[PDB]
Amino acid sequence: GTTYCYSKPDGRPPSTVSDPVTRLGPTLSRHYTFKVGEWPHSQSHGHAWICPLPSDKLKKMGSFHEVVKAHHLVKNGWDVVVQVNASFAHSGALCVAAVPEYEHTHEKALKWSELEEPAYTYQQLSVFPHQLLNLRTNSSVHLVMPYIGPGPTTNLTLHNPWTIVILILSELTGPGQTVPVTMSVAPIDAMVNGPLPNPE
Amino acid sequence: VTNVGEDGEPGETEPRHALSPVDMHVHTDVSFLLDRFFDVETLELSNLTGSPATHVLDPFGSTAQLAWARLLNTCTYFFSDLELSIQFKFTTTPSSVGEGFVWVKWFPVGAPTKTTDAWQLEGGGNSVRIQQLAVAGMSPTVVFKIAGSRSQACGFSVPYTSMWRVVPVFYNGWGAPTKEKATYNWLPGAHFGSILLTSDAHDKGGCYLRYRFPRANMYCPRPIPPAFTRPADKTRHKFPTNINKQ
Amino acid sequence: VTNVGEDGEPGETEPRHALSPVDMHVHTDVSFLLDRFFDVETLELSNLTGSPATHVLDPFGSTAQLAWARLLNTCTYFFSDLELSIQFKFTTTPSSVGEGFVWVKWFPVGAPTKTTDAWQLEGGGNSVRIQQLAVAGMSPTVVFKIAGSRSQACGFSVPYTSMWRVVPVFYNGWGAPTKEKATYNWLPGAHFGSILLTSDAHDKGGCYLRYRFPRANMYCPRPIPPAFTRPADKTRHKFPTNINKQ
Amino acid sequence: APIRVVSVPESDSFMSSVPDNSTPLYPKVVVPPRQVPGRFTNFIDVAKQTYSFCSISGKPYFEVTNTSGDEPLFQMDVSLSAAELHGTYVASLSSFFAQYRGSLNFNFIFTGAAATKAKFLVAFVPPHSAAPKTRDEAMACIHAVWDVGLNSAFSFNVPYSSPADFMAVYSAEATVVNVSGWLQVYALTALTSTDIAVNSKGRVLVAVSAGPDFSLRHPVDLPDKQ
Amino acid sequence: APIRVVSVPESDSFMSSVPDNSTPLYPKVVVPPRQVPGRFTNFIDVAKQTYSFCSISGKPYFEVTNTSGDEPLFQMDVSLSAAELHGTYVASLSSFFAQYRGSLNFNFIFTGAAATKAKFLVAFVPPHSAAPKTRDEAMACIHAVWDVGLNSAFSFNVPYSSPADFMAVYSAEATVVNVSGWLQVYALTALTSTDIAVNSKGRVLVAVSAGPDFSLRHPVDLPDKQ
Repeated sequence: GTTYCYSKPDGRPPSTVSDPVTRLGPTLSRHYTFKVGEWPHSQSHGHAWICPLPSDKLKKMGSFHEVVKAHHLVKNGWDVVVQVNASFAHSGALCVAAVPEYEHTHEKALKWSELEEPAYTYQQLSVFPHQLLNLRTNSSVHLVMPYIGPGPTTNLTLHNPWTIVILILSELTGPGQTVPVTMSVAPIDAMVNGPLPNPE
Repeated sequence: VTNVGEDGEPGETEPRHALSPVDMHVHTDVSFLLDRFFDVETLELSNLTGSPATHVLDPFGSTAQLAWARLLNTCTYFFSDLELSIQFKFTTTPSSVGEGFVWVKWFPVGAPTKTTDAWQLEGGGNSVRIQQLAVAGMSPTVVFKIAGSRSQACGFSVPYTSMWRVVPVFYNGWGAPTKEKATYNWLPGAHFGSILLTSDAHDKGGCYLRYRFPRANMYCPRPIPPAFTRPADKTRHKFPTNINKQ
Repeated sequence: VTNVGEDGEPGETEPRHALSPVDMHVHTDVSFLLDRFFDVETLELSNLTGSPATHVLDPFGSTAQLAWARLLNTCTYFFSDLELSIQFKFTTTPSSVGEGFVWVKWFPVGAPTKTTDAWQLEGGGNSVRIQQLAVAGMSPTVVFKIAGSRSQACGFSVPYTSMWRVVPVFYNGWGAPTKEKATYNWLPGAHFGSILLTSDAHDKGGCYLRYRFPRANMYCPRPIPPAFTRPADKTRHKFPTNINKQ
Repeated sequence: APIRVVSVPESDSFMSSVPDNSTPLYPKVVVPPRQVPGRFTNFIDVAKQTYSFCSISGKPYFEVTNTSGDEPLFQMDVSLSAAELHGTYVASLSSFFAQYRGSLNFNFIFTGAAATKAKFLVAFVPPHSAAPKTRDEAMACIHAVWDVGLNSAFSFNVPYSSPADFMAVYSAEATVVNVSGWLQVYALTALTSTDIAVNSKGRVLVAVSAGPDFSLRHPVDLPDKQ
Repeated sequence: APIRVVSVPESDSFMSSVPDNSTPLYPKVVVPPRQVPGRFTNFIDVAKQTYSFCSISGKPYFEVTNTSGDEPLFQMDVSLSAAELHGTYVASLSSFFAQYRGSLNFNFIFTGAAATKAKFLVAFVPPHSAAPKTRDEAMACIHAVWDVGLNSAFSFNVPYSSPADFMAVYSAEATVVNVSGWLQVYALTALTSTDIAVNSKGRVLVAVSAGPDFSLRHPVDLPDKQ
């Protein structure tokens, strides 16, 4: 099922740039596939894989990466599908949310990492656009998020509006092996501004 | 499954008749809750002389065990206007002050801030000097006397002056190209401006700053932190109250 | 040549999409900017007795490092009305004054000015004398007491009284037939009139004159002088501000 | 011409929440258009359209094992001051107000493996001498039978039953407007599994939402922490 | 009959910019008709309809000589606090305000003799690690080729590119709303002349105007000189 975070994406150009805006078509900002990590039996509720978008993986976003890299500002949404590979004998559940302006990260800024959420946060993470990933019912979460930020566009080098939080609510039990967490990310309605110099 | 009541079948639930309205959810309205004076901050007056620093009006990242602190932390982006009430409470003998004018200057988001005493008033030998930026001019200067004052205060409304269309209460990124631990959840200008309280009192007392946020708009709800500790399993917290068994 | 974008041909420039309005240029409006109180001048009170001189209200040729000073020097001819705020700030012990009446007299452009104490008030032996031109009459006299006063001030509006249809802020010629270095950028009556502050306080304190210029009209723009020094080549001036990296 | 006016005794006082504004000193500022998604205007809406997880012994769930029966697996007294409602959005939002009205919606999500099954009996017990200790006792009350393996999730509404139109947010020693009873969950059957060595227990997550008739009134200031 | 009135606490205070007038004491003065040409009502109009010359090393122009190439002839960071914008009308008008929005229009006027010719490449470089040092580097950016001898004057618009709706007039250590990048001018070719002994160098005057979308808000008081 598709969950729209706050609203559907738009292709409107930034109100605050009087310079040419380049609309990256789908064949240019393609789609990228990552393995987020492995969910083990030892990890406990509250543990979360924090995936700011993108910033530590921008370098692995091929085409999109090349274009973004050469320009100063970017406005764009994302289409993400988080999956899990578990058997029908595995028990457990995650909550995967899309958080605007997520922060905690002890300035390991814009790096995909793992942390232990503080209770009132894991209890209430459902207050943000999300989907539960119960191991007895489903294996995927699909979230589509619009561009969001204090201004009409940003510099992805200094700001990551959206960050995906995959959080353990019910620990993994059942067969001894781990459950790999997987994620596909596709930039959506990307618009780019002001070309930067040649890299000499 | 089966849905409604009294057969006790698996998945079946009994009938519930929802209650009628009464209060109309008026009190849980965002802008209603914020349009009132809150005692946020308390601050010291600067002497008329010297090179004072301005105090930035930023009630956003608070930890204060007060209702405005958590409430302002319930959303990701915020927009509202502002009203202030500045009061002045003696911390010494009220008879120390025979006149006690207090100059208040408010500065919009982005205003230049270096001041040094520069405006001289002259009278019968002795003279008085006030700051370059305390003088009445382009931005609002308010002058109130504390001495016989029936309320030793002042108050006025000011608008949202930031350059951002919305103030980020939380920001996953840096407000400056140099990524210093400092500029982290930052973004310049995510506030209401700054004030400068200046007076021959300065010692003798302090202020009391209250903010009122008319026209508040909140965006993207966030988790609300607890306020009290967790009671024991299967119990209830028990607080002193108006009601309580005598 | 070629005009708009991306072929890189000689004379060709790339596309620019102009920004939408937002603020509507309201703040750069001449009369809006001038209709506010400005702390221009500070002045001494004259004793009730003697032959005092009147102070002319002429904020035009200023050098003051203040926003009204440069701004008034941005045009060649000016017209506006006037509002005043006169305050009084002690420079001694506030308990020196037990009554402290202050007589203010405003004079239209062209008014005669010689005064000497001439109006006697009598009471129980002792008597009090006030100036010939401080008495209430043809032109406005304002009387305020400084003692218990919650604001030790007064204020009122007055119109443009000059005989010139417009005040020349700059004048390439002489205001008198005798061409004395004195009457050079001159022209008589290029001002708002004059005031006379008179009081038994006089020592004990001074005033604070603020001008407000409602209905301002400016003619023929002129160059605007810098305000700050020139930074080094290819650099930027860096000023303390609200924003600034913490 | 001067208007005869009489100064009220409460004259120069402060009064923090006056229904009126102060005088403006910095006019004519047109603010930039704030597009931005997700604006909310009333906290009750986000409380109703959103769920939080309870705090059962510090975890967001209770467990069923292959050894269970009788005793209650989950028990919480119906009061916003209850412990298991601790980290929730609804409980936390409530501390800003003095009184509440309406129902709470609880939904249990069984996260035990697909090879696992169990049945629960969830009961709403009204105020009474002392809370039932076994399910045969509670089953006389309003209850529902949840057979997992029919639906993996189950919603139960704790009703509002009281002679008062609103009850207290801040509870204390039991009063007639303090507590509304108890919510309990029992195991109708213990957890069964395809292999007890692989799956011996299953966890039921419990989440709360404000009911459709839920409301909060009387904003209050925060008291000393406790 | 006397009206019940309550005195607000901010009662006898001053507040300099109140949106209201004082009481008039010298009524009925009819003012003479003021014909006089050139009245202006908004400073932004004179800023847009007028140009000033920049201050490049204290002169209103940069030079090209018969020996030039690579290096930038003119470089200024896009901020109203920039040095080369120093003596200008737009920069000076700006000090009265806290924030600005919009573009700046620069026009270069080649004043080298008619027997002289050269070509320039003018680029707008967005915020970056460090500013290009040669033209082959900058030419990747927004740029225009100005061949003198086609038009002796050339207008270039420095755009507004920022996530914020307004930027700061008063700059400081680089922030996200302080600086918008750099404006550079390079010599695509060195000055050629009919006789290098007679004309060895030519000067390009550089003037600035407020762009069509330029605006200024928030009047501010002057701080200590620096």
